[PDB]
Amino acid sequence: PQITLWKRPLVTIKIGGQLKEALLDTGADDTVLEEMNLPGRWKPKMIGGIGGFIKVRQYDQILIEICGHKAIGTVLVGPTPVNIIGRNLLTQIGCTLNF
Amino acid sequence: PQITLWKRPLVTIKIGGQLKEALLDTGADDTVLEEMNLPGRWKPKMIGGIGGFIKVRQYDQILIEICGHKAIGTVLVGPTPVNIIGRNLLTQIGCTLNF
Ligand SMILES: CC[C@H](C)CN(C[C@@H](O)[C@H](Cc1ccccc1)NC(=O)O[C@H]1CO[C@H]2OCC[C@H]21)S(=O)(=O)c1ccc([C@@H](C)O)cc1
Repeated sequence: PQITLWKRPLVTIKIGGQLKEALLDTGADDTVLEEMNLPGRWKPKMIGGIGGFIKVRQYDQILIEICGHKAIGTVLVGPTPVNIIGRNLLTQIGCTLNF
Repeated sequence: PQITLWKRPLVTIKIGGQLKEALLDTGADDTVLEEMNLPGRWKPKMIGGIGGFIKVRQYDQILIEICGHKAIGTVLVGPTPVNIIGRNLLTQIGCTLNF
């Protein structure tokens, strides 16, 4: 698929048995999702952007399906205002920028 | 060009006659550069990111060349963690996501 950028590049993802809308975000190294109560062990982390840092929980080897494309990797969970698919998973679905 | 995402999508930009490095950021509506001197008038603005809101200087109709492609548009200047090129200019250079 080709996604133009006139509007936010939001897509449906599937994670932890839930469907959600998330940004395909080339500016994010890693993936950050809204607060959700996933099972398993996690590690605390702090991640920073415009405005400062938020506290998140780092979960490893999480399965996530992005527009029907399967991926597995680290997902950070916390009080982000938007679900953010970062490069750690975008590479796994073969996503490129083109101009 | 086609840019893969196993590394940060950093490119050279020219703005105000000066070269800088910036991140192509599909998760950003707007283009935000770290503190710099730019000619012309500006307006105070607020913008929100993952960690809260910051005060920026809004420069409108600014010439900026991104990886050899010209844009003219709004550039916000303020305490962003890194220089980001957002959708307002990515659309101008014809950038799409593809997978
Ligand atoms: C430092 C480089 C970037 C700033 C990094 N960010 C990605 C970036 O796309 C964010 C996404 C975003 C965030 C909040 C609300 C909308 C969109 N957009 C953003 O701040 O855009 C500004 C400018 O335009 C406006 O529209 C949207 C907001 C305004 S991040 O989220 O802070 C981030 C930090 C660390 C990690 C670790 C896990 O890797 C992962 C992500």
